[PDB]
Amino acid sequence: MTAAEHGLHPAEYPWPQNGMLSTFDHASLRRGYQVYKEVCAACHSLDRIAWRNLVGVTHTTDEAKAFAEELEYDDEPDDEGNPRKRPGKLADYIPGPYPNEQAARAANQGALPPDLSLIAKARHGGADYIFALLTGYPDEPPAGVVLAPGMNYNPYFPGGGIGMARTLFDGVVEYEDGTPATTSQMAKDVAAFLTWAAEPEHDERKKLGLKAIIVISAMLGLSVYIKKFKWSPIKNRKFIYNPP
Amino acid sequence: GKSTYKIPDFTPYLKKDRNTDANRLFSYFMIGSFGMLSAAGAKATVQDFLSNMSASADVLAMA
Amino acid sequence: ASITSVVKTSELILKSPLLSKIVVPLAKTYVKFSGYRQLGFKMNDLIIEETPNMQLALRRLPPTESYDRVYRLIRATQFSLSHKLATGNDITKPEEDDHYLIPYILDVEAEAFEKDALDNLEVV
Amino acid sequence: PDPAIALHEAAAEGPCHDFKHHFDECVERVTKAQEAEDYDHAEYKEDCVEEFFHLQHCINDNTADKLFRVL
Amino acid sequence: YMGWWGHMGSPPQKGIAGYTISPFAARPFAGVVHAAIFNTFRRTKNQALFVILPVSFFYYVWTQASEKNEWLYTKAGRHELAKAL
Amino acid sequence: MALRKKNSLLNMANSYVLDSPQPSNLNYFWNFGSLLALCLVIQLATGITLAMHYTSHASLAFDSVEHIMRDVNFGWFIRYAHANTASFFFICIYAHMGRNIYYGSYKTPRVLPWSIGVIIFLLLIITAFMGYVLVFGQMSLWGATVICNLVSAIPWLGEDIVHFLWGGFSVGNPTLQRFFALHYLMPFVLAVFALLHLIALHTAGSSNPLGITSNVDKLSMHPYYSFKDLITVFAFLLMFTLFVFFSPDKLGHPDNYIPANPMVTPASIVPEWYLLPFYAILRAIPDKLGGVIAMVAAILILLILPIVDRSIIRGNAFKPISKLLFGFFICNFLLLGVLGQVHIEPPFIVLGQICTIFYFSYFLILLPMVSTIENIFFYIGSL
Amino acid sequence: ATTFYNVFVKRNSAFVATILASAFVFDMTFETAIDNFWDRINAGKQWKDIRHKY
Ligand code: HEC
Ligand code: HEM
Ligand code: HEM
Ligand SMILES: CCCCCC[C@H]1C(=O)O[C@H](C)[C@H](NC(=O)c2cccc(NC=O)c2O)C(=O)O[C@@H](C)[C@@H]1OC(=O)CC(C)C
Ligand SMILES: CCCCCCCCCCCCO[C@@H]1O[C@H](CO)[C@@H](O[C@H]2O[C@H](CO)[C@@H](O)[C@H](O)[C@H]2O)[C@H](O)[C@H]1O
Ligand SMILES: CCCCCCCCCCCCO[C@@H]1O[C@H](CO)[C@@H](O[C@H]2O[C@H](CO)[C@@H](O)[C@H](O)[C@H]2O)[C@H](O)[C@H]1O
Repeated sequence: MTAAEHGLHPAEYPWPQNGMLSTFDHASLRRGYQVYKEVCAACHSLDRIAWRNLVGVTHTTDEAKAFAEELEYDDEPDDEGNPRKRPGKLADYIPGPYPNEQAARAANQGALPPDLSLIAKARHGGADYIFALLTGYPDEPPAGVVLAPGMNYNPYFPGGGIGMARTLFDGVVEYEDGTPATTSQMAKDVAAFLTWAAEPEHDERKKLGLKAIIVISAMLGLSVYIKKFKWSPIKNRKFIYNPP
Repeated sequence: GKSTYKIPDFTPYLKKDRNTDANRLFSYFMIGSFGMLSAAGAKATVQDFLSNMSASADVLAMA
Repeated sequence: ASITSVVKTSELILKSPLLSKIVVPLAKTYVKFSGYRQLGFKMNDLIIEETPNMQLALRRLPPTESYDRVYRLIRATQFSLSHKLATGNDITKPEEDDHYLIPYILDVEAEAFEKDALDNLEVV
Repeated sequence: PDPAIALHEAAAEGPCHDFKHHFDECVERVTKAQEAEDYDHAEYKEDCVEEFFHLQHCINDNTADKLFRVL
Repeated sequence: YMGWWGHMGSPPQKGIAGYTISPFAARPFAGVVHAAIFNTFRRTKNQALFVILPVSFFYYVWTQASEKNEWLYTKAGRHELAKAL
Repeated sequence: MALRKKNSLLNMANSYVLDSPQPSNLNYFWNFGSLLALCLVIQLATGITLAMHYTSHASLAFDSVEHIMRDVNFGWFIRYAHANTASFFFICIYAHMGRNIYYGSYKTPRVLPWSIGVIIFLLLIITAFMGYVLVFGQMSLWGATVICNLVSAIPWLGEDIVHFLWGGFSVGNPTLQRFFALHYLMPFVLAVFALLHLIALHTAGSSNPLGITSNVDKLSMHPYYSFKDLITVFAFLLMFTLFVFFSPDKLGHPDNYIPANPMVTPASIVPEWYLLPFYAILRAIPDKLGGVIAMVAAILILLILPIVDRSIIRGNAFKPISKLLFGFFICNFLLLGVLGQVHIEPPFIVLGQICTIFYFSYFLILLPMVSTIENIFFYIGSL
Repeated sequence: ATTFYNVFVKRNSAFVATILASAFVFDMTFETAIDNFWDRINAGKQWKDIRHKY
């Protein structure tokens, strides 16, 4: 295949979470949530994440309850069996921008923006792909490239023509922690946040891994000592033969 | 070579203090440590693994 | 393959001057790189023994040959498990690598093959 | 402003200059070829994707670490 | 072809004396350094060719194939690709 | 008499795990059998646990796997353990089969354990194929579609058989629910055949790296091989730890995190890595039915090793030419694996055909020739 | 060494009791040690480090 058909391979960026003993940076996760909420959420859902998931990761119990309570969700029917709405709770899932695929495609010139809950695992490259894609729209497509209608040139996307336009521009978000919201900063934060969304066990998993590695290594060392101890009478055996 | 009463040479392997309590104790320390880590590793494994059967996060959210 | 087949084919080769001139040196290098002599084996110690024919030939060995074979197997097993090679007198010298078993198995197989032929005889 | 802009420009003029020039020359050729008539009825229309990829790959190699260091 | 303890199916054994010592009396790691260096070097050297020859050949074949395939799907390889298909 | 020998139930366990007489010189390649038992125990434990949280209905399957990952306590571990151990199961099985071919374990008197072993390997393949479909992501669906359509090649009845397997006209809910039931069952069948191949082996005992009898010098299974097996259990657990905790998705395909979509076709549909060599063999033959037969034959041809190996000596320890041929055979099998996941493009098409020919010619031509010549070299060389 | 052997090792009942008690102590102390170490190498990054702002 052509390199174009594959898409350019993203650089390997030094993420905080790269590293056997490294967690996510939770401050970057919080900022990335804010980019999702103010930019991506116009077109993309995050359907696998509930409000309770943010608590003790990016937000306190109260902040997350406040986000939930601002929305209306379908309740059980009332006593005459008529539909009702209720305010959101921590158990509720973050609601998407569109009621269905048809509405989503109609708003996006035919293209369907994917749900982003698993996107970091569903693409080769993970966080690096998301960062590269968001920051890799050239001002002008390479001479000779003919874009289909409603397509934008992005070399990281296979084939080069993507239905999503560039969305991150310096200062589209005002971070609540005072961080300068450059294109690069927002792409890094949102890529970190989406990586967390795809793998929220990440931090715990790696710490349990460290414990496992240590115990298992020690047990491997001791099993070698014990095997050699038990085998030494066999290994040390000597013979004297006197032909009958 | 011929006499079977002349024991082959085991001097490269023999410990001088082979009959001492210290000698035995050391090997039982290794066996004991290994049993200890195996017990701790089994307990961790069993606890973490069986916890799958306790109410999951979505069940606890609706409680 | 039967020992008979191997022995007869080898004899065809040893007869042909050309063939022997080219095969005998290759066979000797093969045996050197095989390295069974570095565990104190004789070639015949390696022959597969788990067949009726071979079990019969092993029972016919003279007791002394039989006891020495047992020792060489035990000694090679001990070198194998220790990851050591024979040294000194334990290495099989080319002059010690005698075909002690071949004559017994050739006789066992000669009878077995004659029995098969005679089971298929047709009175003319 | 975006730190990437400066880092990328520096990397293109510096360690990735050969690839920068290749991309530039490619663009010049293709644009000139598009300018010429009976381009629409040509068999093979050249692009500059390949040269673009070689340049971007090079810029990324010289910048990735530097960029994340200032975020 | 295998019996059990006491009648394993061995030809009669006679004339061999075997000796060994208790695991508690032996140093289990006696000569470990010599083994780890010299014994492993001997064992590895004698097997090295049987790994190197096939690995190096198939790695070479793969490298040539993958490089040709890459080149055929560039602009420069257009014509040769047209013939190959 | 000791109770372990007197009581018939205890005596059966005793015969396999304690008093079992083993050769005293087994090397570490004899450890794969107990590693395969460990993989099987992990798959049973993790698989039955996943079955408590998984839903086989196509409308819920993919989401039940996300629920396992996100909500079930340690669900992520149980899922990653199950998915990675499936790969380790195949690494161990290829090592085990490689040991068996190198050391002549298929020769008389061990034809029967080897032949049951070939069936175990086929059952492993089917088990893993069905388990992978259960996720119902893009690769699950499309891999099921392509692999099940191979059955359409069966003459006359092929199409009917496919619709019967699917329970409909394409891979859908009926297919997924039946694959769940069969995926649950097949490991129990596989455990039975594993036990059968060991009962069959117990008549001759284990072979050993020298290829000679061990009746002269036996060691009890316990404590010697028990403690030797623990070393590789912990080496395996260290490898397992590095994948499950630090790189749990390295061996997987990202497309299986996209929900199955019958409309959109993934860029490339490839099998799991452990099936790749068989896929390259299938591609090599242009005919559909031809390709299917070759792919099946590539496994069934293992059954003829006891015949085509003409050597009077068991195993390759002392056979320099056989060792070289074996090395080429192994590396060719790895190259076939790599060619199973390249695009169908020059020059990989012809390469795949040459490697396929070499794969089959090892059994049909090279091993019978080399083993015949080595017989003559041993005899003449030692005269 | 004699005393130690006699009390903790000689009887298997006592040996197993000592191994299990040691496993219990190991389990509790190792947990605490890893927790502290993990927090130091990942300092400023975790929720517990930024929680105070909110
Ligand atoms: C107003 C529309 C819109 C906004 C705003 C938007 N996207 Fe998208 N996005 C799309 C559409 C449409 C697609 C599908 C493109 C296609 O398949 O051609 C898409 C695709 C993607 C993909 C998948 C590309 C692939 O490989 O299939 C990722 C990742 C992505 N968006 C992330 C983001 C992130 C992160 C943000 C903002 C911080 C964002 N998007 C903002 C419309 C949007
Ligand atoms: C030889 C033993 C087994 C092998 C090789 C095996 C293999 C697999 C594989 C490859 C998958 C796909 C995993 C993924 O990518 O998510 C899977 C999934 C699954 N397996 Fe197994 N399996 C085995 C035994 C079992 C058993 C005994 C059960 C008992 C029900 C089971 C239940 C499951 C379930 C429920 C899933 C779907 C959830 C998931 O993907 O993790 N498996 N299996
Ligand atoms: C679930 C899969 C399997 C398990 C648990 C298993 C287990 C074992 C065990 C424990 C042994 C004795 C110890 C050893 O040599 O490693 C053994 C030997 C053997 N297995 Fe397997 N096995 C499996 C699959 C296979 C397969 C696929 C084959 C063949 C294609 C096979 C063929 C053999 C043979 C021939 C032996 C005897 C080898 C010898 O000692 O020389 N097995 N197996
Ligand atoms: C419990 C009573 C039922 C008897 C069967 C139990 C298991 C059993 O036979 O154990 C043994 C420990 C056996 N290993 C050997 O033979 C062995 C022999 C020589 C050397 C080594 N290692 C060298 O370094 C060996 O490891 C093994 O791993 O086989 C499992 C597969 C068996 O499980 C089953 O079939 C049921 C299910 C798990 C498949
Ligand atoms: C015969 C065996 C006897 C019965 C077996 C008992 C089954 C279940 C027992 C406890 C399971 C839950 O027990 C609970 O487990 C989890 C880990 O698993 C622990 O949780 C601890 O470790 C996990 C990760 O390892 C962290 O996410 C958590 O923040 C921490 O508190 C709890 O501290 C403990 O209270
Ligand atoms: C984990 C699931 C497996 C559960 C089954 C449990 C045992 C596994 C296989 C048992 C079935 C066959 O096991 C049967 O037992 C007898 C008596 O012990 C064994 O007999 C073996 O040991 C006895 C004495 O120990 C020897 O005299 C005999 O030469 C030998 O073959 C055979 O191997 C087999 O005929």
